[PDB]
Amino acid sequence: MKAKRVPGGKELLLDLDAPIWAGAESTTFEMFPTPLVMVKEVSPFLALSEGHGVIKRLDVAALHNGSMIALRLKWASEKHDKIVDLNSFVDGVGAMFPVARGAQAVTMGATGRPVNAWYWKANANEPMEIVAEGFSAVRRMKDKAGSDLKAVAQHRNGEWNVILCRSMATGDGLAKLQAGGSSKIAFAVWSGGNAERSGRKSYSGEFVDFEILK
Amino acid sequence: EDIYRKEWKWDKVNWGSHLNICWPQGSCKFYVYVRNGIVWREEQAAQTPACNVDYVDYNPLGCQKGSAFNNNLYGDERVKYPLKRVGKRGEGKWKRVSWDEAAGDIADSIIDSFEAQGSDGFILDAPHVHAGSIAWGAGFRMTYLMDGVSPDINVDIGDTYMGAFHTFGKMHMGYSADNLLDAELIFMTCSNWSYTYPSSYHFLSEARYKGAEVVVIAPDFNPTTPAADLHVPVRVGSDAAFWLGLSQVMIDEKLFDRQFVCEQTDLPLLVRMDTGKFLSAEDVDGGEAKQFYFFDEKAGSVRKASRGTLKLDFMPALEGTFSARLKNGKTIQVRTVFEGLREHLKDYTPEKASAKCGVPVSLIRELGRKVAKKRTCSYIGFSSAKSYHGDLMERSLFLAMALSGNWGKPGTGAFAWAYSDDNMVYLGVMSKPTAQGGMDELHQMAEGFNKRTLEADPTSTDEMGNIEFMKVVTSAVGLVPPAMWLYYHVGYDQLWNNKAWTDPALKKSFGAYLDEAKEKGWWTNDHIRPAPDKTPQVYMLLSQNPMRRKRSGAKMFPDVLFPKLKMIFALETRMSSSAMYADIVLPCAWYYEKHEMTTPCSGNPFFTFVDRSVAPPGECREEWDAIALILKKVGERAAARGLTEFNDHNGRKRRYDELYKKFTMDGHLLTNEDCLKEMVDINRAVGVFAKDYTYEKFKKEGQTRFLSMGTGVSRYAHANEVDVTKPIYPMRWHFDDKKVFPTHTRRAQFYLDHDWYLEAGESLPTHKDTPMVGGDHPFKITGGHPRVSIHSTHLTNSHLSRLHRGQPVVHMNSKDAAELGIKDGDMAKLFNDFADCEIMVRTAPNVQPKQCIVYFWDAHQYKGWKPYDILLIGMPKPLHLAGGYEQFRYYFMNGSPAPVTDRGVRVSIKKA
Amino acid sequence: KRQLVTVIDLNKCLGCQTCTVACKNIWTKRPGTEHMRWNNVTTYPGKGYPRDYERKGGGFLRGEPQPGVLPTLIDSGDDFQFNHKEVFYEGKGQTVHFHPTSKSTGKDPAWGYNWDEDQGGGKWPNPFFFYLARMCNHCTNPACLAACPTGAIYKREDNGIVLVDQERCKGHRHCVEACPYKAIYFNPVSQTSEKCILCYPRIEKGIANACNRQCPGRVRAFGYLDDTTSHVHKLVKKWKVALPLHAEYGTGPNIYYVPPMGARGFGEDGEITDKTRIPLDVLEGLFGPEVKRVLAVLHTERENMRAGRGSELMDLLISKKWSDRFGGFTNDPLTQS
Ligand SMILES: Nc1nc2c(c(=O)[nH]1)N[C@@H](/C(S)=C(/S)[C@H](O)COP(=O)(O)OP(=O)(O)OC[C@H]1O[C@@H](n3cnc4c(=O)[nH]c(N)nc43)[C@H](O)[C@@H]1O)C=N2
Ligand SMILES: Nc1nc2c(c(=O)[nH]1)N[C@H]1C(S)=C(S)[C@@H](COP(=O)(O)OP(=O)(O)OC[C@H]3O[C@@H](n4cnc5c(=O)[nH]c(N)nc54)[C@H](O)[C@@H]3O)O[C@H]1N2
Ligand code: HEM
Ligand code: SF4
Ligand code: SF4
Ligand code: SF4
Ligand code: SF4
Ligand code: F3S
Ligand SMILES: [Mo]
Repeated sequence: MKAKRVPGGKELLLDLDAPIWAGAESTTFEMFPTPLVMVKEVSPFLALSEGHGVIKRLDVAALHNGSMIALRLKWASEKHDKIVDLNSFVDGVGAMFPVARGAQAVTMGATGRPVNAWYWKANANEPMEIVAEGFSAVRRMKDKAGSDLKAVAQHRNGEWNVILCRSMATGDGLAKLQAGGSSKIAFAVWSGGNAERSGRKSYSGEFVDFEILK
Repeated sequence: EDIYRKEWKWDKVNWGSHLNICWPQGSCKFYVYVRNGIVWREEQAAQTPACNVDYVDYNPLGCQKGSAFNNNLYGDERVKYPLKRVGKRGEGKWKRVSWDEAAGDIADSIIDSFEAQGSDGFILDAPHVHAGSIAWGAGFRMTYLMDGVSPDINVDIGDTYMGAFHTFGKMHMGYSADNLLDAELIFMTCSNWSYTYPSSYHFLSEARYKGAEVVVIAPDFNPTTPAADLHVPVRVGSDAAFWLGLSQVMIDEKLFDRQFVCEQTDLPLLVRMDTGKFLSAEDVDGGEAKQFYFFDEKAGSVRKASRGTLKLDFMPALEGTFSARLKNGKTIQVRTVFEGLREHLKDYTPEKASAKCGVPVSLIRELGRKVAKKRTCSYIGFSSAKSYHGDLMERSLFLAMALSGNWGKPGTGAFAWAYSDDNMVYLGVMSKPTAQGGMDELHQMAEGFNKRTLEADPTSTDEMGNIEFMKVVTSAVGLVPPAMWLYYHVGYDQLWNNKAWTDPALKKSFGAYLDEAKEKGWWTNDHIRPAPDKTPQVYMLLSQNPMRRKRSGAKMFPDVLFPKLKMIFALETRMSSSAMYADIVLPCAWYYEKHEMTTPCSGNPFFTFVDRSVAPPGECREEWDAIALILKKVGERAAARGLTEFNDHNGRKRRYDELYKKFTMDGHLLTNEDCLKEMVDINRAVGVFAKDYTYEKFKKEGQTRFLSMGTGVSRYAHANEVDVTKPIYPMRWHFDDKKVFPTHTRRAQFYLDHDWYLEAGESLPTHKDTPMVGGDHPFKITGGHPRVSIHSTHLTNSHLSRLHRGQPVVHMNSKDAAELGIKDGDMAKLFNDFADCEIMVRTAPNVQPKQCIVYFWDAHQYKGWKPYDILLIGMPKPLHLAGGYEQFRYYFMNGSPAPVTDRGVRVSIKKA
Repeated sequence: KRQLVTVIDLNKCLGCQTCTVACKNIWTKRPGTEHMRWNNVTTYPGKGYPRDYERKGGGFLRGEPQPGVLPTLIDSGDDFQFNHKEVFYEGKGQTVHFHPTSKSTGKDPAWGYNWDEDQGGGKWPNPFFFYLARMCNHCTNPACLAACPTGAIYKREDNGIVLVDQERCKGHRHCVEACPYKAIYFNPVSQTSEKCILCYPRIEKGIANACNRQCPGRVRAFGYLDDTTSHVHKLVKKWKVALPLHAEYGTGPNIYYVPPMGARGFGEDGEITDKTRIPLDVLEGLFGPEVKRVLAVLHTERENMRAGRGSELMDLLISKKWSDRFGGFTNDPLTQS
């Protein structure tokens, strides 16, 4: 997919109903259940997961203004944005980028081949920065590791609409997202209604090209 | 890992315990952990050693209510400011006022009633000790100074052993819990230690492992049965038949201890076959009316049974029918009580007794044989006293104990009702401190009674001298049988004279028996108070909650009493159901928030210090201080109103302006700490504490074993000295020393030859089914003290209420419920001919068919605030109005008809 | 490597819940822990705690991990709210009464912690029940640990205490589903899971854990399983009268229970028998195939005592000196962290 340059300020890119989003390049990703049999050594119990991955489609548009880059993500879901019981889970979405050469999205990277994921949860104020060296070493970074990753979200008419926004320039260890550059991207989405969290989810599959234009 | 380590921190630790009357009072010593100026938590100190190396210690003590009491101190059940009623009584509309306003209104109402009609207008109704010994002392001292009326706490609650009273002439006997370790056979009956004695239940399970056989006699397979080898599934109220079956076994199989029976009891005394009365020397040669006879078979003659000792110099006859020539020259047949009993027990063969109590023959015969051969200790709980015929049930158990020689010996006993209450009663009556000679008048009066007693009868014992003293002093201080004022002033005559709800073997109603009894001078005007022509006007709630405690009080109080009352005031820590109907609620300091001492009995025989760990919150006051302030206000308000004197019940004048000085001993007693120090001095003076065991030592150690039963009834009733190196058990003086019993016959007396008993069919222990109190309804309702609370203290506690369903529950047999279309968790109506209530249903197989159970709840936990108690009536046993017999008598906590007979009341149940 | 263990003598347990409150009043009055009864006591037969935990999967079968399901707030005993203000101060008179409200549904509860108290099983005149105290078993092969994909759960090598690292925990709750005892509990405020910490702040100062120390029934013994002088070693390893709860769940639990002897039952003829009414297969369901042997040992040893022969076993189970139950954890509870 391609992130197009747009003339506005950060409060065009953070405005879910901004007409600019109406002309963005939108890519529909088929979402598949994660192959959790793969996680047997990390959790034999998680590997027994049945029926995860109920969200089959995630629409994503990407725009930037040279200083911040924004992803707009949209999918069909009931609104599970609150822990209402001890068995309750919340909706979530993740966008992942490689931070090292040869990092594979399907394993969430590997030792020495890290990936960086923007992670939004419906009951969280703020999104989280995750750095992972395999699904066996997925770390949430303290106070975003200095990142300004922001999120805006609204559920309406059976869909989540969320924007994940971040400065284009970042320190070491977080995804390099330069204008005129090309990274790679993958997504996961969690249905809180289907008890989806951790590895129980659907995902876009392996990394696809992510071209940041201008 | 430091986030949990964070929690295990505090600022200071003090000694604490709880003054709520668990019973036997646990007197559990806790560490009270304070932080940020608040009680954070508590934990048992577990510093109560065994009596000696061979016994189990008492550690750690405690229970779940005590161990979570910090939650009470910060709970929304607390009243922290004086409240004054705004709406109707019970409407739940209150406003905060000052202590000055609140104590002022109370004082004015006291004054108003005293001016109108003298001191009979004030009733401190049956306060318990939950607020503390010092609070009990305060309330009693106040009422005594004012000559107000104080219905008897023990008779009012229904904690008595009238069968013991009538058999032995006393009831204040006990053992300590470790005494079970010396028993080979243990009977838990009319009791539920799992719920009611968790601090020392362990002695029961540990006795079991040492080899003691544990038997629970209960209609239901009750919560104590996890410690039991045997459940004896008596029909509710049928225990007499069980115990008579056991006695029949021991007699028929010749297993009884003949020597013990002949020495200790009336079983060998001769009874006239013409009149049914003991053969007396008056009858035979014109001697004493109370000189009785054995038959000496070897001698071929009647021989005088000594009134002065139980020691035998020959073996009296048991079996047989004999003759005696009277002073008339007429010869009559006479036989021993035993010979009558042999006849009577023909109706209680195991087959017949089984038909009557539902216990299998095999078990009756097995236990008959075991009781005769095993050192046997019982715990009869206070469901016995709450059974109409508990006296019969108890007499029958004591007959089995007699026949097996099971008293006066290590590992024997029946209950834990020996205790020193000297600290409370001297605090209540002395005019000056102990250290100033405050006990001198009482101690010289006590001697007077002894001298007078010996004069009347030189064979009399100290124990008898003490009873006479007690009879007099009880009435001198305004402690009165609670049936009287309930009957005359709260409309209970309309319930208690219902012949449908009376034992059908009786020839007349409660009130008819009352009239006969007062005609004979058996009850006087110092018993019947307030007098029938006075009106109660001021009613003080202190450690008492009539809306659930009084049987049918939830109806009779609002409908009959409250309308006559000008002032109802409560000294409370908590918004009780009864306080909701008060005009004034005065907030009090709770446990850990005021200096106190626990009030132990034989069971857990140690006093424990309760520090003031934290200041009371809001405007909570200690009860002594609260009462002191009321009394100052009485004086001040009287003075402002230009009034000087009021009349006491005998028409003597007392000054309003001296009440406060008298109460406080001219400023010497203002605070709990003041009173605690005085109670320590009292304990030292009477031998309960060592003479050198000062308050300083008490505060530091936090607890101490008591060294004696003090100077009150227990000292003599218990009939043994306290030796802290061995388990406490009663009646040793009777057995080892051959000390006489304070009874008609001078013996442990199974034949009561008083006319009322003869006519009622109760001269011997006998089985009578519970009267059909409530009408002809198919369930018999029983109860028990709550596992989940000490009385209502914790029934309004959120934290503790989460250990259970948080609401009133009736336990029903599963099939019974199923047959009524009722499932577990359904609501049900309980009802009878008198009233009804709604309660959540618990179904269990462990409930006896046609039994249902409600462990009590506070009244405002029920829909419409109608507790199960509303339907319980409280029919007092009319035979307990009897006088004209040595052991038929009233003094404080002992005797008079208890309006408490709720166990086995009839109810119907339907789904709601 | 060592393992702290508790022995719980079901003959002695009186269902008083002191152990419940002992735990709660140190550890589980924090927001989000109020429903947690890390030490829990319920009546058996019953639904247990959490409700129907024995139906909720987890653990291992043939050493095969089993899927599990999450308990609800209600399953976990709820956190009943009460209405003091409404009853006392709102001018509603007798039209309202003091009663609980579920924290989950906001309505009257139809279940809660210990709701099936004193109910049990059997059929009249042979009803049976006993009280069953439970905590985390600090398993040798903990399913919770195996289940957490973040590796937030660990087992201390020094004393075998299993802990959830509250900083690393993300509240995934796989551990909760995996623990066949349902002895890990979600904290919806922190959004982590919590569990019995074997009072480690206390035990590291030589102070016995609170649920053991505060038990008035003197039911509880505590110590290191390898300590041959301890009650726990003598009951579990030597006499072998203290049995694991649901060992078939595959986790190697390290709480051990002395099964209940129970009261003699009545026969089909209504007469008293010489046998307990508690069905052996019921006790076997909980404590395994050794129950029959154990009951026989208890009865034999009890007879040895009664007959004047003595019995170490009875001496151990009675414990005339209370502090001897605690395996050297005898410091007074007066040392802070
Ligand atoms: N059906 C049936 N009826 C029965 C019984 C039964 O088994 N079944 N049993 C009895 C027996 S034996 C007793 S001892 C009663 O439960 C005692 O009733 P009481 O009214 O004292 O208790 P309650 O707890 O309700 O009221 C006492 C008040 O004392 C308060 N309190 C407790 N501690 C303090 C304190 O420190 N300061 C002050 N000022 N107050 C305190 C308490 O709030 C309660 O409202 C009687 N009837
Ligand atoms: N937790 C707790 N403990 C307390 C108290 C408390 O409020 N809470 N209060 C203390 C006080 S003041 C008292 S008076 C005691 C009372 O405690 P206990 O003396 O133990 O008396 P109850 O609780 O009335 O006993 C209940 C048992 O009576 C049995 N029962 C009922 N009817 C009959 C009958 O006809 N025959 C036989 N054989 N049994 C029958 C039932 O099975 C029931 O389990 O508890 C003391 N301890
Ligand atoms: C390719 C798109 C993916 C994205 C955007 C993604 C993102 C994430 C994120 C943000 C988390 C952290 C959740 C949290 O902290 O609560 C996570 C956890 C996890 N993911 Fe993925 N993931 C992807 C693919 C996968 C796949 C294919 C698997 C399984 C084969 C997987 C397995 C896991 C596991 C086992 C965890 C839990 C680890 C932990 O919380 O420590 N992920 N993932
Ligand atoms: S309430 Fe009674 S038994 Fe319970 S801890 Fe306090 S004193 Fe002990
Ligand atoms: S009982 Fe459950 S939580 Fe505790 S160690 Fe075992 S598997 Fe883990
Ligand atoms: S060991 Fe400590 S943390 Fe565990 S249940 Fe007992 S009191 Fe609670
Ligand atoms: S404190 Fe002891 S006796 Fe009470 S419920 Fe807990 S384990 Fe059983
Ligand atoms: S699965 Fe792991 S993340 Fe926490 S809730 Fe359980 S320890
Ligand atoms: Mo009582």
